[PDB]
This record gives sequence, C-alpha cells and structure tokens, in this order.
Amino acid sequence: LSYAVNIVAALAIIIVGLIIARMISNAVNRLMISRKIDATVADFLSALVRYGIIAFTLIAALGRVGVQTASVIAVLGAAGLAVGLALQGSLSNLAAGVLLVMFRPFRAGEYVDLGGVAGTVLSVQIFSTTMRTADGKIIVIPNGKIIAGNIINFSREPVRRNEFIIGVAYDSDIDQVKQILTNIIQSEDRILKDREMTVRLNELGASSINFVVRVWSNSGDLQNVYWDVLERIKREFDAAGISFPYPQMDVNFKRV
Amino acid sequence: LSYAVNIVAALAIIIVGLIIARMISNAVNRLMISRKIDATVADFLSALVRYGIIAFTLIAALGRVGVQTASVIAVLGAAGLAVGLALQGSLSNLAAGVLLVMFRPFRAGEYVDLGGVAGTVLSVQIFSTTMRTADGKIIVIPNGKIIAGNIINFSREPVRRNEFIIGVAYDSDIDQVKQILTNIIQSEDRILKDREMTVRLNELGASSINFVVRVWSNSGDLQNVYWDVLERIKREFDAAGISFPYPQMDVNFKRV
Amino acid sequence: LSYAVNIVAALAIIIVGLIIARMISNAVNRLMISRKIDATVADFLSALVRYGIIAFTLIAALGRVGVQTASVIAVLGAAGLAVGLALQGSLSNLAAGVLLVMFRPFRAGEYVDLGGVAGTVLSVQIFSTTMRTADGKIIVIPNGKIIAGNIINFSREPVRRNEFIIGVAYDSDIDQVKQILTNIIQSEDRILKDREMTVRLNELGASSINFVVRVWSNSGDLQNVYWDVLERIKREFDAAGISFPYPQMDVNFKRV
Amino acid sequence: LSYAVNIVAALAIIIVGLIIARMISNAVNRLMISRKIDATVADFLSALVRYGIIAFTLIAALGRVGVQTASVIAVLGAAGLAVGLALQGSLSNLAAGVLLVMFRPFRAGEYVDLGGVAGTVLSVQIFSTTMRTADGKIIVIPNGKIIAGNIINFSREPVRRNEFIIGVAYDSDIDQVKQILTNIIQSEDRILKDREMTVRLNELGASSINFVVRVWSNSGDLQNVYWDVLERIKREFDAAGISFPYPQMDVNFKRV
Amino acid sequence: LSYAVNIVAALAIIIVGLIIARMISNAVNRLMISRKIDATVADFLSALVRYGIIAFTLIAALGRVGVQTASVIAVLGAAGLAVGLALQGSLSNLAAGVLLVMFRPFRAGEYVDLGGVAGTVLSVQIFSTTMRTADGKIIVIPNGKIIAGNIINFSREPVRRNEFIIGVAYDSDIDQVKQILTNIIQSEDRILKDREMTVRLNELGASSINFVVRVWSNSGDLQNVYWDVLERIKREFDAAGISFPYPQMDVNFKRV
Amino acid sequence: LSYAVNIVAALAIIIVGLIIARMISNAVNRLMISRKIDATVADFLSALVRYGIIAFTLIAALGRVGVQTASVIAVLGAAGLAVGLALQGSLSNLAAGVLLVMFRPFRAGEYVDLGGVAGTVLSVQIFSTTMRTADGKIIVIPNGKIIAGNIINFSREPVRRNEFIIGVAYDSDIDQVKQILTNIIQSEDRILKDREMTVRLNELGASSINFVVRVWSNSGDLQNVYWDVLERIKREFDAAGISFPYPQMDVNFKRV
Amino acid sequence: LSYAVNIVAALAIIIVGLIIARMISNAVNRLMISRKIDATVADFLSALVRYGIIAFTLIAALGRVGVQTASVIAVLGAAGLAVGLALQGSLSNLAAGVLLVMFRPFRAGEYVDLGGVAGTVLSVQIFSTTMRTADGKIIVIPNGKIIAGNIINFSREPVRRNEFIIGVAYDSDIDQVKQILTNIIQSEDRILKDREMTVRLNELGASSINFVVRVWSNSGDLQNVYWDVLERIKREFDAAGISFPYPQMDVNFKRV
Repeated sequence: LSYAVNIVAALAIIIVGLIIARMISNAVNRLMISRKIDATVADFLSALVRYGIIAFTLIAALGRVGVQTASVIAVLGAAGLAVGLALQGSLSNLAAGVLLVMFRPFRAGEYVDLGGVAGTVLSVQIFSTTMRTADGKIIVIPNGKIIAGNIINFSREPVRRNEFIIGVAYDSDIDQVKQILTNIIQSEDRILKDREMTVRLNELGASSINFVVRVWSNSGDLQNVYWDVLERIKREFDAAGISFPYPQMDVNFKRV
Repeated sequence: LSYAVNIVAALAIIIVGLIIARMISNAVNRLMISRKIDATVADFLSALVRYGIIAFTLIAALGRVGVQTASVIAVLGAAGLAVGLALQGSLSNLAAGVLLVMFRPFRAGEYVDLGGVAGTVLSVQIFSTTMRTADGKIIVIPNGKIIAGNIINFSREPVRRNEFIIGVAYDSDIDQVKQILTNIIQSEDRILKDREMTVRLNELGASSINFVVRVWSNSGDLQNVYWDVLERIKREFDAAGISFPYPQMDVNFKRV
Repeated sequence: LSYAVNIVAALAIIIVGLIIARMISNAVNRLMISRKIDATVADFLSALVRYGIIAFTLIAALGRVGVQTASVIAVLGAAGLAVGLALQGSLSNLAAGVLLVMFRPFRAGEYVDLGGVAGTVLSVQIFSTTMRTADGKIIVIPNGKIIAGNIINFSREPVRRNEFIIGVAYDSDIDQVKQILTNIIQSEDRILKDREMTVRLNELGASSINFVVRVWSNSGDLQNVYWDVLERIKREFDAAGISFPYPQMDVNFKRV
Repeated sequence: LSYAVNIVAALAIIIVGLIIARMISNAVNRLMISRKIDATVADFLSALVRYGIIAFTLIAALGRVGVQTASVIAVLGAAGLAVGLALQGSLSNLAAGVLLVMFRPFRAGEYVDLGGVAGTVLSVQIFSTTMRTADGKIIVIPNGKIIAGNIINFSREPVRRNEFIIGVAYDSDIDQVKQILTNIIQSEDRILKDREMTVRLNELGASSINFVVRVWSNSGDLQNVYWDVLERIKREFDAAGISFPYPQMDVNFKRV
Repeated sequence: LSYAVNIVAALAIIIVGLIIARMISNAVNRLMISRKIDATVADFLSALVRYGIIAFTLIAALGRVGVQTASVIAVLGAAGLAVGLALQGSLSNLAAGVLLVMFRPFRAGEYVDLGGVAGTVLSVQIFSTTMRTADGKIIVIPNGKIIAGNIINFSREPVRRNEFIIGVAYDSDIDQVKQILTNIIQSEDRILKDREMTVRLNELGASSINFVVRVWSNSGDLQNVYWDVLERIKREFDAAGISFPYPQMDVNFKRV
Repeated sequence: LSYAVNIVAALAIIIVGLIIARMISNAVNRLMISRKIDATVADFLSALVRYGIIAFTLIAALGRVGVQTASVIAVLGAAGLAVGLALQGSLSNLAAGVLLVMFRPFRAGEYVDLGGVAGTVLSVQIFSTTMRTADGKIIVIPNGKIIAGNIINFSREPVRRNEFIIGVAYDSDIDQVKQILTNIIQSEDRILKDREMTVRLNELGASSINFVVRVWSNSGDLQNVYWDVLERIKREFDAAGISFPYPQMDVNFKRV
Repeated sequence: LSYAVNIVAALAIIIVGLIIARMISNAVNRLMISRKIDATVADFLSALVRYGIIAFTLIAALGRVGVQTASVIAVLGAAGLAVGLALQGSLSNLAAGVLLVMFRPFRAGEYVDLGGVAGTVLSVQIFSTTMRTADGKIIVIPNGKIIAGNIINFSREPVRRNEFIIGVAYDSDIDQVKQILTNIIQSEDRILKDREMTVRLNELGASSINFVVRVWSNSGDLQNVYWDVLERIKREFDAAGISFPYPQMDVNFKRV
C-alpha cells in the first residue's frame, strides 16, 4: 500500500511537467518574437508547443498511476476535438485576423466596400473588423467573411474618376453640347487634364440624347468636383438654351 | 467463483472514480472561476475534465470485469460521437453565445440589424439572442447565425446623420433652393454645425431637380430632426414659391 | 467436438448480456427521469447506455466462438456508421425537437413567421412542428430548419404597434391633416395613449404628400384597431375636404 | 502440399458462413416484422445483421488460407465505403422514404405544395414521391428534398378560408359597400357563418378603395364559393350603381 | 543471395493472384448477370470483388519481398483515396445513371422539365442525360443534378389540361360571355367532355373582366386545341359584339 | 561506429528504390498507353504507381537508419494529405479535364451556353476550357464548374428552329395575317418545309394581337433566315394594310 | 542518475536533427529550383521535406528521454491538424496563387471580369489578385475565389466587336436606313471590313423599329469606334429626315 506512491508520482510528474511546459513556450516564442515572425503567430504556435508538452506530461503522470496510455491519447485527442469543434469557427476568424493586419488590402481609415456593406474602417481586431458607414452606424464584420470576399478599396488609389451622364433634347446641337461641356471641364482646377478627359455622344435614349463625361480628379477632391460641375452644367445648359427634356411621348389621337 | 469479485471491483472502481471525477472538475473550475477566465468557458472546459475522468474510470472498472479495453475506447468514443453529432449544432450556438457576451458588438438595448432582421436587443442567452422590432414582435436569432454575419449597430455611435433628397421644378432658382435649405439647417438647434453640413445640386432627375441635404445630429435626436426639418421644407418651399413638381411629361400631339 | 460448447457460450453470453443490458438503461434513465433532466434526453442517453452494453456483449459472445474481437469493433462500428448516416438527418431534427420544447421561443397557439412561412402553431412533435396559416392550411416544418432560422414571434409581446401611411394632395393643410389624425387617435379607446403616438409629415411623395401614424395597441386589439381607424380617416378626410389625390401628372402639350 | 486443405477450409467456412448468415437475418427480421417495427426498418436493419455475418465469415475463411485479417478489415471496410459513398445519396432518400409513410404530413390524394411544386399526391414509393399538378403533369420529387423542406398541406384541414379584395371608386358609399357584401355572404349557404366573417375597409388605394372579405367554407366547397360569390359582387355592385373604377389619373394641362 | 527468390516469389504471387483475381469477378458477375440484378451494378460490384483480390495479392507478394504489410494497407488505401476523390464526382453521376434507367420517371422521348431546362429526352447514358429543346438545341445534364431535383414529366400523363384566361370590357354580358364560351368548348371534338369543364368569372381586373376556361384534352391534342379554340373566341366575341378592352384609364382634367 | 553503415544503407535503399520506382511507372503506363486507356489516366494512375514505390522505399531506407516505420506512415501520409488538400481543387478540375475530352458534349468550335456564359469553344486544356463570346472576349471556365452544370449545345444539332411572334391591331384580318405569313414562309428556300411549320393566333395581347411563326432551318442558315423573313413581314404587312399597333389605350375623359 | 544522459540525448538529437533537416530542404529545392519546376512549388514541397525530418527528429529525441513514440505521432499529427485547419483557407489561395501565374488566363494589365467585379489587373501576389476598376478603385480578390469562377478576358483577343441597336419610326425607309448605315461603316477607317459586317432589320419594337449593326474593330480602337459612329448616325439620320421616335401611343378618346 505504498502503491499510492504512484498517486504522488502523478502530482510529481503533472507539476514537474506543467512547469517545464509553460517555460518552453515562453522560450519558443522568445525565439519567434525576436525572429519577429508575428505577434499572434507566436501566441498560436508557441501556446501549441507549450500545450503538447502538458499533453505528454498527462500521459506519463497517468501511466504512473496506471492509465492505459492508449486511452489517454483517446480521451485527450477526442476531448481535444471537442474544444476544436467549438472554437473552430473563431479560429478561422483569427486566420484572417492576422491575414488582415499583414497585406492590409485596406488600412485603418480607408473607405471600403467588402461583403456588400461599405464604410470607413476603424480597427481590425483579432476576430472582427469594425467600420463606420458615412451614415453614422457601426458595422462589425467577421474577419473570415471578409477575406473570403472581394475587398473593394476606394482610398488606396489616389486618383479617382467621375462619370456624368447628361441628357439633352433630340434637336439640340450635337457639337455645342460637346463644346459647352469641354469648356466646363477645362475651367475646373481640380480636374487632372493630363489624364483621361472624354466627352462624347453615348446613347440615343428614350426621350433624350445622352452625353457622357469622364474626368479624373484627386481622391479627396472627387466628391466635390461632381457637385460643382453639375451645379454648372445645369445653368450653362439653361443659359445656352439647351433643354433637359421631360419624358417625351407622341400621342396618335382618335375620336371613337 | 469469487471471480465475481470483479463484479464488485467494477462497482468499486466505477464509484471510486465517479467521485474522484466530480471533484476534480469542481476543483478545475475552482481555479478557472477564480482566474475569472469566464463563466461558461469554465463549465465547458471543466465538465470536460470531469468527464474524461469518468471516461478513464469506466475503462479500468470494465477491464477488471474483463472488457477488452480497446473496445471501451471504441464504444465510448463512437457513442460519444453520437452525442457530439446530435448536440454539435447547439455547441456552435454556444460558441457565439460566449462570443457575444465578450466583445459585445451590440449590447442589450441597442438597435441592430443583424442577419437582415432588425430590432432592439433584450438578452443574449446561451444559444440565442432575443430582440424586439420597434413594431412589437419578438425575434429570436440563433447565436451562430449572428456571429457568422454582419452585425450592424445603430446605437454605439453617438452621432448619426440624416440625408434629405428633395426635388424642385427645373425652372426653380438653383441658388434660392440652396439658401432656403442652408438657412433651414442653420436654424435647427439639434443639428451639430461643426460636423458635415452639405447642401448641393445632386441629380438632374426625370421630372425634377434633386437637392441633397446631409446634417449630422445626436443619436437620440436624429429621428425627430428629420421629421421637424421636413415639416418646414414643405412650407418654406411653398411660401417661397418653389414647386415640388408632379411627374412631368411632354406630349407631342397628332390628329390621325 | 465439445468445442461447440463455444456455440452455447455465445448464446449464454448474448442472452446473459442482452438482459443485463436492457436493465441498466431502465436503471440509467430511472435516475435521469427522477433527476428530471428531460423526457427524450433520457431516452437518447439511456438507450445509448443500454446499447453500448449489447455492444460489449456481442464481442465476448463472439470471442468465445472465435471471432477476432478487432473485427467485431470493425463490423459493428462500421455498420453502426450505416445506421448513423441514414438516420443522421432525423437525429438533427430531434435536437431541435427537444430544443424547441425547452426555451420555446414560440409556444403552442402563437402566430409565428419562421423560415418564411407563417402561421399559428399547433404542436411541436419530435421531428417536426405543425402549424396553420390563418388561411386554413397545414404547414409542417422540420425542427432542424426551424432552429437554424430566425424565429419571428408575434404573440409573446403583448403590446403590438400599427403604422398608417396616408396620402393627401400637395395643397392640403399641413396642420389640419395633423390635427384631424391626432384627434382620430385621441378618440380611440383601444389605443394605449401612454406609449408612442406619433403623427408627422413623412414623405414628399410622387403625386401625394404622405403622413405616417404610429399607435401602439393591445396584441389582440391591433388587427381591429387599424380597420376601425382607417374606416374613419377615409370619411373624416372626405368630410373635412381633404383629397386623397389620384396619381397626378403634368402634361406639356404640343400640336406637331 | 495438403496445405491446400486451407483452400477447402475457405470454401468450407465461406459457405458454412454464408448459410448461417442468410438465416440469422431471416430470423432477425422474423422478430422485427412480428414486433411490427416497420417493413423497411426490418429490411435495412436485418440485411445489415445478415451482412456483418458474411463479413465475419470472409475474415476467418481468408485467415485459414492465410490472409492477414487486418487487411481484410482494410479492403472490406474501405471497399465498403465505396458502395456506401455511391449509394449514400439514395440511402438518405430512403430515410424520408420511411419517414414519409409514418407521420404522413400529407397522405395519398391530398393537394400539397412542397419544395415549391404543388399537386395531388398518389404514391410515396421508397425513394421518391409522385404527384399530379391539377394541370395534368407528373412531378416526381426525391423523398430527401421533401423532408428537408416545408410541407404545405391544403387538404388535412377540413375548413379553408377565402379572401376577396374588391375595389370601388373613392366617392362610393362606405357603408353600402359594406352592407351589400355583408348581405352577399349572408345569402350563401356554403359559408360557415359561425366562423370568421369580416368585411371592412382595408386599403385607401391608388385609383380605388379596397374592401376585404374573409369567409370560411368547407374544404371541398371553397373553390366554388369564390367563383359564385364573385359572379354576384360584379352584378350586385353594378345594379347598385357602384363603379369598379378604371385606373384613375389627374392631368394638369398646359399649352406650351 | 538466393534471398532474391523473394523477388520471384513476388512475380509468382503477383501473377498467381492477378489471374485468380480477374476470374473471380467474371464468376461473381457471372452469378449477378444471371440473377439479372443489373448491367452496371454487376460491373461496379464485381470489378470491386476482382479488385480487393488484386489488393490482397499485392500484400502477400510484397510481404514475400519484405514490405511491412501495414504500410501496404497504408499506401494502397491512401492512394486508393486519391483515385476515389478524383472520380468521386462521376461515381455519383453513375448512381443516378443506373437510378434513371430503373424507375425511369421520364423515359426516352418524353418532354420533361428537370433542373429548369426542358426538352425531349433521347438518351440516359452512364453519367449524363441528353435532351433536345423543341428549339433544336442539345442540352446535356449530369445524372446527379437530375436525381437531386424535381423531375417534371409532361408526357406520362395521357390527359393534359388547357387554361384560357380571357378579358372582356366591364359592361359586357356576364352570362353571354359564359354561354358563347360554353358553346365554343361544346363544339370542339378533341375536348373530353366527361372531365373537368369550367367556365366562370375569375377576376375583376384592372381594365378588364377576366373569364377562365379549363378543358382537359388528349396529350397529343392539347397543343392544337388551344390554338383552335383561341382562333374562335377572337371571332365569336367580335361577331357577338364583345370588346377585348384596350387598357382603360379615367382622366380627371384640369386647366391650370 | 560502423553503425553509420546504416547511413549508407539509407542512400543505398533510397537510390536503389528511386530507380526501381521511376521504371515501374514507365512500365506501368507502357502497358496503359498501349492498352490506349487514355493519355492522362495513364499519367495519373502510373505516376501514382511510381509514387507508392518511392513511398515504400523511404520506409525501409529510414528503417535501416532507425526510423520507427509507424511514424513514416504518419509523417508521409499526413504530409501527403497536405499536398492533397492544396491541389485537391485542381485535381477535380482534371477529372472533368479528361471527362470533357471523352464524351465531348461540346467539341472545339461549337457555340455553347454552359454555366450561363456562352461562346465558341477554343480548347479544353487540362484544368480549364477557353471560349470566345461572339463579342470578342476570352472566357475561361474551370472544367469542374462545367461538368457540374448544364451543357447547352447549339451546334451538334444540325437543324435549328426560329420563332417569330408578331403583333397586329385587333381589327386586322385573322385569316389574311395567317395567309400572308404562310406565303412568306412558303417562298423562303432556306426553310425546311417537311419539318414543323406552324402559323397561328397565339395571344390576345394588351394592345395587340400576336401571331406566332415556327419554322425549322439549317443550323448555319438559321441566323440569316430570321433577319430575311422579318425584313419581309414588315413590308408585306405594310403593303397589305396591316398595322403594327402602337401601344393602345382608351381614355375616359372628364372636365372636373 | 545519469539517466539524465537522456536529457542531453534529446538536445543532441533535436539539434543533430534540426540541422540535418534544414539542409536537406536547401538541397531538395536546390534540385527543384534547378529543375526549374517552380518558385513556390519548391518552397511548398521542400519546406515539407525539411519538415517531416524535424518531425522524425522529435520522435527519436523524445523516445530517448522516454516518450511513448505512438503519442508523438498523436500530439504532432493532431496539433499538426490544428495548424492545417487554421491555414487551410489560405493554402487554397496559394494553389490558385501559383495556378494564376502559370496559364495566366489574364496577365498583368489586361481588363477582366472575374467573379463579377471587373478591372485592370495590377499584380497576382501569393494569396490575392489586385485590380483597378477603370473608376479608380482598388479591388482585391482572393486567388481561390478567382480560379473557381469564370475568368472573362477582354484584352487577350486583339479583335473585339461593337453592336449598335438603333430605332427609327415605323414609316421610315426600310432600305435607306440600311444604306445610310452601310455607308457609315464603309467610311470608317478603324473598322475591319474583311470581318463580320452586318446591318439588318432586327426587331419590330414597341414604339420603334430597331436596326442592329455589328462591326469588328481593333481591341484598342473599339471604345472610340462606337462613340464616333454614334456621333454620326445621330446627324446623318437627322439630316436624312429619319426620326428617332419618342415613345409612341395611340389614344382612343371618349367624353363620358
């Protein structure tokens, strides 16, 4: 009945091990952190290393009480698969949680459509990205769902491009409408005039004739450029005599 | 025939074990609860620890009646996978059930669209969140389905932003419509006048000309701000002589 | 050739076991039923316990005829996976079959939209819920498909809320339309007048001007409240002189 | 070279076994069929029992020719997984193939929408249900796809309910339209007058004013009740002087 | 160095086996083909039987050169799983490839909608069905995608049913329109007059009043029956004085 | 310390094996290529055979340095599953990559809709098919995505069929419109007049009466046949006096 | 107590191995890089080879401290499956990351629609492709999502093709509209006149008669060709007297 030495051989080896465990991780990601591989690639890889050691420890600590050793791998591994399954979801969120910090297709502050919802990005935490619609809402999207989808990024390209489609009446001057516009974009300062600058007759529409105007600006400029150019095209087409035709329709009339 | 000692060696070890089991969990999450790691990360992890011990116990208790030990891992593990499979669904709901309490992208009482349905959030219980449409319905969404999807949060940002689009007739004053509006938002007290405050000519529409007005308010204020500002723009555009044009259409007439 | 003792050692152990089997379940869920854990958590867990015992029994009963024991785990476990696979579907239905009875987000008799189809709920049996559209159809939805989806519940909130949107002509009295309405909801008895009670100018519409009216009632009351309030707003807007404008359209006329 | 006794030890044991196999199934579902558990739960469970015995047989019959026994479990089990995979689809169809005969949410002859396609059902065979659109087409739906989806059942509720929405002109009599209708449903014999019977002003529509009429009938009656009640409401609204208004539209006229 | 007897012990056993292999399949589906179970259930099951024998053979042929036997099951089984995975797709197509020949919900030549695309079917080969839109296109649908989906079958029901919806003006004769139609279907020979034959007032429409006419015909007849009956209803409604009303609309006129 | 013979026993067996490996594949698909089974069924099957031999080799080469042999199956097999997983995607593309060359539902040059995108098919390489929209775009579709979906094939049927729907006014000649058309298709040479050739009154439309014309042509002919037949029906309906009615609408007029 | 030789036997073998490891990879992809198989097929395959060697090393290094060896395969392999699972996502992105450098269906700079979003492609890095909408946005699409989907490629075909649909009035000259157009495309220099060049009467439309014009150009030319040809067809149809008819509608008039 000092076969209950085993009982202390357990608590010997459990704590002999738990302590040689926790220090081989602090010394695994001692190396990793200084190799500067990553912050949470360290914590994932090293707390794994730490963990397979507590794993080995439990086996010899149990074996020296009399536990089959082939059923330690069983119970552990299986009940490991429990913890796995449950946190399997979030573990995938952490993949893109690191994958979003490096590469950063979008970086904090940019405006991005991703997964259909679009806003300015506050922070990419470990599981989720937080953003703000220019509306004043907080949208929080799972990192996984983000990296699976198209990341549309409005900011990281410094030169964006406007597109006006404008309608005139069918009997308007095909050339005057081109020249008033050409001169309207020539007289704007926030329009890059080395880049694309097209104004042409695009569509023989339903009730109208549609001219398209494409003019690249600075990123920050772009929003205001449109509003200022439209402010004008309304007056300078009115003053010039051109009509923005109301929906036109020919009626063929019959008294029955 | 005292080989039926085994039969009592079972009930010895089954109950020797069941009792050393149930107390190593109460002592595992004794540590976890005081390390304050979580409420149900304790109950999940510790009732696992408790459980792999009843698992080991069944093996030696059976082995000392004469059960193959390699078919205890079989039956158990397999019939474990039964219990797993069946409750595998809800186990994932509990993931986000803890994952929603920490982080809380939305906290109790906020208004949120998540998974398309939108309401004010009562409680995030273990499997499901409960909410109330401002309509007076109870919607209960599975925690899993929530954490997989975009969490849109209207409340946690304290400053929200309205957007009026208003139409005038084509021959209205391009500047007066800007100034009446500019003065309408200047005279509102619940409008933050340090933040964005744009009023411009946005769209050369079908039958109308459309001015957009964007003015940030307080979160709670926002709903009423719109209703009060629209109450005005209707009168102050009427009194000013501006027409909100009915759908306009040119008819080209022919007696056949 | 009394090596066919084995043959009776089988039928000994098969029936020695089948009987020690069926009584350890009746005694497992003897405990479970009295611990009152559940009705079918008993039947699932206990008929599992009963079953792993018939499982062990088959192994020693075969082994004492001369069956490899490692191919009993094979055949059984594998042909177990057959039965599993086939009934794996319904086993998930039974998850939500118990999961619906406890929690009951919706209880028998309530009106609920769930999975898009909506009705009053008769019974939640083990696999499926049965409901009745207020139309007079029986819809039976799998319990699984239910618990995966939004459960929208109209009844369990005792106070519901109506929403009228009403149109007037553009030259109607912005204040009279507010006061006739305000007085129409003041004079209804089934309207909770402590709760929300808004009437405002909501939309500068196409051919009309739209006032929204939001008034909370009792759950049972709500359906009739609308019908009775609309009955009135039609007359009291007619008698008052206000026109519910037919679709308005300006024609600009030209002889060609 | 009478080590080719083994060769006959195989054909001994293969056929010794194949025959003790096929008779333990006929005697397994001898019990099952008389316990009346089911027709094809017998054939599935028993032809499994029969089968794990041909499985054991192959192992000892091969082992006594000199086949590794651990590679019989391999080949068999694996090549079992072949047969499984291939027929895994249909095996799930057979789940709902039995699951549709018991419970029968819909029974032969009823009219049901399920999976969107809707018809009258004649037979639920082992894999598939066959139905007839009231059109005269045969639609055959896989049993699996059925049990996964909403089963909408029109027949098993004996009392169904019609819903008329009818429009009048804006200047019609709000009360007369209620009384003509009330009297039209009072004078129909196939209308249950103890059940719901509402006639009210439901919608202040575009060009019309819409009254809703809800009246429960017998299941078989319901189709004809509508046709007969509409036959009337057309005449009794014509004779009464009420107009079913053609699409109304106000034109504001301008010579340009 | 006659330990390279092993080397010939391999080629002995490899070819001793390959030949006892290929003849136990020819003799397995000798039995199966004559039990007439199927054509390709033979080829699938028997070429499996043939195959697990080449499988056993490789193990003893390798073992007698000195290959671990537990790594033959490894390599084979695993590299088996390669072949499996790759052809796993088509193996499922062959399931429904046999599953379509038996049962044949649709048989060669019938017109069927299945998976949305619809045509006349001329062959169900092993993996795929081929069809012809009545347009003159060849559509080839994977057998798998077919058996998963609703099989809509127009031909196998010999009596199909037409449905005319026809509009008259609001002031047409409610009874005459019923009698002209009733007499139009009475005078057609290809209309089964024992079966359903309804003509009633179905819809109080927008600009018209709509009568529905339902008359069952022979399968082959049905296409022409409609074209011939419509040919008539156009003239016999014209000759009778009934107007098929052009879209009606009331204009309420105002000089502004 | 000539226990480093082992070290050369490795490089002995690694290269003894690598060479007996690479030549049993060249001799496996020596047989396969001459059995002409396929080009890449050879390369897949044979480079598998070659590979399980390098696999066996590594085990004995390692074992004779002192590697556990049960952890060679581990590392290999597992790190095999790495390579598998990564290239598992493309391996499925190669399935249909061979599966499209045999059967070829579409062969190079045909016009096909498959997966919704439609064009003329250049080449079916190992992973992907390349096509050209008649537009002048290159669309490259994964072979997998192709074989999973409906393959619609316009070319392989040599006789295609046009369908004109044409409208006349309500008071047009029901018979003349049939005879002008009948004679228009009688006078075309590229119309097969033995095949289907229907011209009938199909739809009592909104503002028009619609005649359908169905006439089968040669595949290549079909595109031009329509254009040439429509060229005519426009004139021969104009010359005949028949009107293609502009959208008709009855106005019921009221001075308010 | 020089049984802690083992402890140094570990650090012997761990570092004896780690170093024979890291150099057999540098020497595996020494061969691979010079066989020029690929850049990252080297890094994937070789860092695998390097890795299964650190894997073997850990087993003998642990075994000579006293670790079960069968639980090294367990812990490693299992905790391997951790790392696998987490990076399993991106590993599939790297598949198409190499798969989109070879083959390159689209090469850097081309304009492509893929996965619905369309732009000019900057770079195909290891996980993701980056592109620029001609708008001025950066869209970054996961390589996986790309190779799964249709790659539509506008550039790699050097000859693209325009398509004009133009409407005239019903009483326009069927031949003149053909000849003005024919001459408009005859007089353009950037139109390949050897390739397709069709101008025909395509659609007998609602309010108009629609002529289609198909003319192939150079890739770069195509955008401008349309704009220049439409510029003309507007004037040369105006000057010729042809009317682009406003939406036509016959009114049948009635005083009520």
